Amino acid sequence: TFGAGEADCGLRPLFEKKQVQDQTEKELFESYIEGR
Amino acid sequence: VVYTDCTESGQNLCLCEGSNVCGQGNKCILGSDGEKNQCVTGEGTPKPQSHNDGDFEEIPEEYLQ
Amino acid sequence: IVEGQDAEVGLSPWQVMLFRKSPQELLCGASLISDRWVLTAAHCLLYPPWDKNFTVDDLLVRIGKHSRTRYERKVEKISMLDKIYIHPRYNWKENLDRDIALLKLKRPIELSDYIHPVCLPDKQTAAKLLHAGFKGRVTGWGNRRETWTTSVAEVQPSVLQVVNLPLVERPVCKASTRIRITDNMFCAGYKPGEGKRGDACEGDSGGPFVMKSPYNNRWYQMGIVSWGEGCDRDGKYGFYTHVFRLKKWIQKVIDRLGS
Repeated sequence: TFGAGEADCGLRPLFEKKQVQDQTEKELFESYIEGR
Repeated sequence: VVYTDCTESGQNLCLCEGSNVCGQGNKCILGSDGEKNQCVTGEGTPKPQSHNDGDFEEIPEEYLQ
Repeated sequence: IVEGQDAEVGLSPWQVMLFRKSPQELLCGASLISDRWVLTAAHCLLYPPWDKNFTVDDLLVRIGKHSRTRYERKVEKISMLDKIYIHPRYNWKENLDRDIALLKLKRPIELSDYIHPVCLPDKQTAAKLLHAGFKGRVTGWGNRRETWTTSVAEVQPSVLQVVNLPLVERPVCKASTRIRITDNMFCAGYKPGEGKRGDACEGDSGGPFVMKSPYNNRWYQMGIVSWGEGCDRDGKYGFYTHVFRLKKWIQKVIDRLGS
């Protein structure tokens, strides 16, 4: 039961964690908001 | 795996008839000058591979061996 | 990654590197979920046709790495594996069906600004998230082209690279290739006249294909970089293992002390 399913999963210590966005990141949510 | 162009006839698992892998149990017959490639059936030898890279900095001695 | 871009540091905390322990060379990418677990694509470990079967003994994991080649003493962490789990039914003698495998760290590594685990989808953020058109992300230190053409644009990046890709629709995936497509695989790339482009490539293999969530704020690992019918090939796309569809076998090997 080594876990792998951590509670602090995919929260980027620098980006999210610091409140800071990533360079191209808008791109991905621009996908979701023009839809399908 | 990424599949690429067949360089020799006989070759098994390669991009033979256009950008279409020639699966196992198939042989890529390399067309000569201005002749078309033909993935025909027969057993044939797969391409080479198990690559990537050439200049990896020295890592802490014992890890490797 | 074919026509991506150098990644920022910390852009991919969970992007590991499978390192053949000598011969000196990068074998593949993998993701990092526990702090003692790793997730890669089967074939990187067992690929019978390429005289591929590897051992704990033959490869090292490196986490929180940026340079492809530089050893990064203060940054990265090399870990010796312990176990190597492959999928009870991994099909290389066809389509690379359910080409997934879990590695195990010979210790729990300690997280850093450079190391963070990635999420594994949930019927909530998988069902809501797997809608074709939606841009995913791929990272890798593989080739920037296909070199059996004698490759200019010397195909090896010196830093980790990133391309974002839309998810394409099943119907269109099958029309691409002659190979049989399974449920256990989704494809992702640009239709052939989209202007934008990009694809994974040689040695990008069994690497992350993540999607961030707007609902919660996590990076999710949707698929694994499985196989290609020529990287960034026109009117061609890239196949990814489906993680959600296997989230379940994974479960049964972590516990296993459990049942």
